[PDB]
Amino acid sequence: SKSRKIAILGYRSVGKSSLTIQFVEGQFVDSYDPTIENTFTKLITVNGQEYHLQLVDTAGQDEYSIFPQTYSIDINGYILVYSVTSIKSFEVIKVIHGKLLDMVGKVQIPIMLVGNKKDLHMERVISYEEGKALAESWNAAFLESSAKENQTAVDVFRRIILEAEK
Amino acid sequence: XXXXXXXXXXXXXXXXXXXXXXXXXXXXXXXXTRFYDQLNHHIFELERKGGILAIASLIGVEGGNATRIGRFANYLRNLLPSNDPVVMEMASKAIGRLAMAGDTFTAEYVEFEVKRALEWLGADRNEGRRHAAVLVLRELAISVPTFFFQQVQPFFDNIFVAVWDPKQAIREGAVAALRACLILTTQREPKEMQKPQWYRHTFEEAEKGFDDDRIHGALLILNELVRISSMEGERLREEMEEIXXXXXXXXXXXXXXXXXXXXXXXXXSLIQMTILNLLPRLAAFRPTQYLQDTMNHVLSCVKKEKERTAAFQALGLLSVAVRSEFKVYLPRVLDIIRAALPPKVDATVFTCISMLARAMGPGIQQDIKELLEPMLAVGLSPALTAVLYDLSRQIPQLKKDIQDGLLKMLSLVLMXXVGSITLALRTLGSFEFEGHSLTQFVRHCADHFLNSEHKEIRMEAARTCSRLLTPSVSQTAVQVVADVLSKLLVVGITDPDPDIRYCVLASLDERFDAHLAQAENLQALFVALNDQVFEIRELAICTVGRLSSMNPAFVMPFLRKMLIQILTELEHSGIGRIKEQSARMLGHLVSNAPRLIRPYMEPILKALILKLKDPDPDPNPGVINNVLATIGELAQVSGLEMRKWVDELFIIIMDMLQDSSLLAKRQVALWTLGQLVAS
Amino acid sequence: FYPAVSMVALMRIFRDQSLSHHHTMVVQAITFIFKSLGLKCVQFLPQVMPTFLNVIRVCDGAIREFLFQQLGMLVSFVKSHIRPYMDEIVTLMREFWVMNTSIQSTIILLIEQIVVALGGEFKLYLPQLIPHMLRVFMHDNSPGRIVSIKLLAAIQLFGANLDDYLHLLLPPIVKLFDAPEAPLPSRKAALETVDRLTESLDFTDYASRIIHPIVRTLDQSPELRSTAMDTLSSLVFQLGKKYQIFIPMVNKVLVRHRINHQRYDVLICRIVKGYTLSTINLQKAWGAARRVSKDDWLEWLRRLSLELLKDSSSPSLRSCWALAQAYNPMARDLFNAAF
Amino acid sequence: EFWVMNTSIQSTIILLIEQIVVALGGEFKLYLPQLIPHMLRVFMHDNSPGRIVSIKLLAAIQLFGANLDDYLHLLLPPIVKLFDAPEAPLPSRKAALETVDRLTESLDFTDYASRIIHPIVRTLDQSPELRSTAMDTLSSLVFQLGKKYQIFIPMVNKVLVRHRINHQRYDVLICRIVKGYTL
Ligand SMILES: Nc1nc2c(ncn2[C@@H]2O[C@H](COP(=O)(O)OP(=O)(O)OP(=O)(O)O)[C@@H](O)[C@H]2O)c(=O)[nH]1
Ligand SMILES: [Mg+2]
Repeated sequence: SKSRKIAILGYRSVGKSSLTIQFVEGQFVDSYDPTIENTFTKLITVNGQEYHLQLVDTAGQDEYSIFPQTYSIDINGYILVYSVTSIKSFEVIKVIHGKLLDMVGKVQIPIMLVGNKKDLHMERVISYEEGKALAESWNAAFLESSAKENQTAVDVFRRIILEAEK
Repeated sequence: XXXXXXXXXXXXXXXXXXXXXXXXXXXXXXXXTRFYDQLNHHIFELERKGGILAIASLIGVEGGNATRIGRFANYLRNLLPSNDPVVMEMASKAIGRLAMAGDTFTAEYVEFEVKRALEWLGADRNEGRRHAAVLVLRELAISVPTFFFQQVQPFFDNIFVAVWDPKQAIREGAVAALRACLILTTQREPKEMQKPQWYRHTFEEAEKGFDDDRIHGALLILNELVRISSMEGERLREEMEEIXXXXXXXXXXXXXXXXXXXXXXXXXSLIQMTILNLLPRLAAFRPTQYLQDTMNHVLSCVKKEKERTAAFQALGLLSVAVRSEFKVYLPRVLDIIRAALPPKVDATVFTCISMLARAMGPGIQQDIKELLEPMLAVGLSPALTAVLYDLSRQIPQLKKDIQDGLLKMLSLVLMXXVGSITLALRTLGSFEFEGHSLTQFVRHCADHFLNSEHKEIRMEAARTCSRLLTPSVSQTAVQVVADVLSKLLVVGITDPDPDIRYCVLASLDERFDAHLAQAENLQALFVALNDQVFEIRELAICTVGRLSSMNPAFVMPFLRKMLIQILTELEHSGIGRIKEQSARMLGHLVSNAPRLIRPYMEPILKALILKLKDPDPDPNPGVINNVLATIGELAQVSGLEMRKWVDELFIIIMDMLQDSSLLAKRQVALWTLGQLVAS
Repeated sequence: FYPAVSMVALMRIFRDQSLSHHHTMVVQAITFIFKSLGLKCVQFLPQVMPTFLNVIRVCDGAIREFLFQQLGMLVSFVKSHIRPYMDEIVTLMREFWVMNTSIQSTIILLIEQIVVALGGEFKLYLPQLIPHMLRVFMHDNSPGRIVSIKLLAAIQLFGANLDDYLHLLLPPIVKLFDAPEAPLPSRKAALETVDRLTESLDFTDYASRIIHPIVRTLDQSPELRSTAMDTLSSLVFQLGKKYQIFIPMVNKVLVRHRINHQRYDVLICRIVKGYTLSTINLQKAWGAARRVSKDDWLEWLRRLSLELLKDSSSPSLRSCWALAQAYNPMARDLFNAAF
Repeated sequence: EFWVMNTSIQSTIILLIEQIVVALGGEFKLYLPQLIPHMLRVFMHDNSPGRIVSIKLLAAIQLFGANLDDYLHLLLPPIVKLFDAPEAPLPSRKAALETVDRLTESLDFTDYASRIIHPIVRTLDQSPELRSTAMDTLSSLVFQLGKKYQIFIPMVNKVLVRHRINHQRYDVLICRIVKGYTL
């Protein structure tokens, strides 16, 4: 009966809480309130193995924010997030990974990268290709995602558990 | 700087490792971050042993802040899981030193290490996973007892998946984790509502598996439940190594242990070993028929080679555990020990002699006189001379009989190659002889001292000849003592290696100082007073300081000029290190030679106060500390003489106590404040 | 109640010695508190603000770029109510402006939020800042002159404030959109800036200052011909028949390179003719009372207090949890309130 | 005011000190302690090509004579730290040995027998290049100490036999001490 802790980091107003609450509960409308440590829990199975996820939905880190010490001591996963509707999110997410690697040393830590708000075609400015190449350059996985589809976010949290499996 | 300690670090990857680690601790104290992090990281990946030595050297020496505890944890999680041993042990030991960092992620950390460790004991993976997890659980239980005890319910429901798995190295480990947690249980259950569910669970699991691969594991668990359930007999075991809910079932485990012993004696030599640790332990729990089968099993195993060096310990611990019934087998057992000792492992023979003598009492004596001339024929072991100390002390009629031969042994070593001399000299000082003949030994120790290109004969000959001269009235002892001290003290000033120069001078006690008071000896000590090494100077100022009563005409002038040189160093050297060392030495000079200072109270005290008033001695904390420490001692000596200055100091000190920007260890400031007010 | 308690605990840290590590944490909380309160935040101002500004002067530059980001955040929620402390703020900004991309970015974003806060009131504090602004355009080592772009984007927002100081500030703007060397993006921003300023100032004095360089830009660089026309068009709109002098002179470049804007052509023709228009995590720390020594019970307490802070429905306590772990007396003191 | 850690000025200022000392003579002793903080800062760390700044300052210190009396305990340690340390470029190291030789002719060294002798002994072992130089320092130091040297004779002898070293000056004086009749 395995138990895994997962940290969703990123820039703010991207959709960390939007995804996290979609996976855990399954509702289109979500808390439009800036969160400080919104923890969650969920029961799911991945290839027969029982996994209790404990999801740390963190407060969104800006360009300068000194990186927390709760996350360098506990966690078997990081879902680093950007939103496809700004370049802002993408420059920020590069530096989060910067500081995160400065925080833990450089060990083979289970990461992925996530592009939220794919449903927004008409406000999109980042492409599938850039983030795929950035993910590939870190030795990390990629997905695009949508808080509007519980189906997609399910596939995300499955991916990170499979990365930490390795 | 960084590349220098990097060359040292990559050198520690290839005794040299631990030496370079001690240097790393000294360099971190002298203080940069990321260069040494990158250095550790790149020694980590390939070599791994050095990574652990460095990680362990920096935990606590820095004042390890949270950025260290974030990294070090994540390094040590990718040493253990998939490994090959030795590295494994030192990784979990380093988790031991780390999980008692002090930072408030200790609950978070230890919750994580333990939950992960118990997940490796929930599916038979790589038996290195088991090896790892269990070594982690053991070391966290010892180092961090609170947070480990917090996770006890899954723990006792997950080691009995994992003593039983088919392995030899796991068994010792998985019972060591159980040993640590059951030592936590001993200190808790007096206060909890009712008695626990645990001891029953332990005994019942051991019994389920007991009823080849499963015997050894069951017997190790019994070794534990017997350890906890009678805290008396283990003391006995530990004592020889230096040189109540089981009460319900104690016949079940007895019948179980002896039956399985004789009926797996010609199978394995593992299971035999754990039986030779139960029988002495269960004998001390409840003292006829069992004892004959016991001693027949044990004494048959002493002729056979594998178990012999354990069989002696069992034979010894049984001679305490049941004294009276053992007195039948002394004619049998002394033949065994006799046959063990005609000269050429043998240590345990000597421990059995100590217990055999200790336990039953002084009614062997003449038989042990027949044992003594054998024991001495072995030569000089560390074990032997330790036993002969124990034996002389406990059986007092053999006080003279021991030392008769033991000297004309030692004499035969030091009339008539190298590493033996060290232990011979250590013996010569370290237990009490009743011969005047020692006067020849001390004068022959002039040979060992002067020569010996080997460092260790010198450093030990020193530590001997100080100890032997304690008869320091009549005119033969006096000339000898004085003749030695000259040669002895010469080495203390002159010898090239600092360590001998320290040792010699430190050993020149208050016992001698009426010989140190002579002009010539004193001229030499003053040379020490301005040595190359700082620690030696600190020592010599104390020494000369003691003598300033004894022969004041020589001393007091020298000490005055020393005082002037000291105050000059304080005012006029711009270097911090020099001022720090200066004030520190002034501390000693004040406390030690009070008669000298009490006239020069005002000057000293002004010069000291004026350090505290300056704005730019903040780049070194130790100037301000050692200045305050001195004011403490200066206060002690003065007394009312230093009344008018107290208000000035009091403002200064209380201003330091609040707002620690002038960050003295408040320990020192509070101490001084206390001292002023006291004096 | 809740915001008031948190504010007092936070500010008790917010005084040198403990902040050596935990500045950032405190300020992140505060900013979240005010964000959450609305305009009822205003009551805490005189507690926070004097300490806050003194922190900036005292602290190390490791932090300092962050504090200004968050100061500008306080400014935005509070809006005009910050006016009493504005002197000190401007003194701080004036002290910590240097010719380095590092700080300048953030300080300029601060100005952006001050202007919108004070509105008409900013006009007073403007001249303390003009010496620095003119020093930015005059010389700047920024990659692609982006510092000066952001400052242009700030100047866009000054509106009627800029009235009394346009004669200072308009020349160096013009010197961007005329000079050949200047990288195209900066140059564009300067043209678009003059377009914004036209909607809320008068340009009748500076017809000759602006028009001749636009005319020059139309010739030299073909890339900005659309952009510059959209500046000029609006400038014409604002001038009205005062433009009648320039029509022919400008026309002689408009025919040269065959340039067509609806907006321009319309207005010229129009001038000449004359007619313009929550509990599952808590439950672990409640009855975990299987405890026996001092350390065992204290650690029950610690974990309980923090477990409370995470839950607590009030945002102004939630905020602190982050800090409450890293500094434990924050949890200690909020314990009762948290509970 | 105008002392800095730069070869540029230091050279000249040190030449100034050289001319002041000879000017004032006995009087310089008063003004010395205002300058010691700078002098110790020169030896402690110096970026000079081949440490020549510190050579010139050694060559200055050679001239202080009896002035240096009250401050030898300050100034003798960093001098010693040159002639012991492995890294130091040979010319500087030589000057420091020759400096202690000069100072012996116009100060007392009885306090600092142990400070000086042990490093000389060390230098005799490690580097063979300065064996003549260091012997000529030691010889003079022995001359100045007199029978106070009697302690050290054997200890030093054990390196003097090891590398087979012969100085008239040294051998003469040791034999002269043991028998007891100095000129
Ligand atoms: N329309 C639409 N909106 C989305 C989608 N994904 C996320 N969002 C919106 O993103 C907005 C901001 O995200 P939040 O979840 O509030 O903020 P956050 O990412 O948790 O970051 P913090 O504020 O730092 O906690 C929300 O108002 C969501 O409605 C999507 O697929 N479609
Ligand atoms: Mg959120």
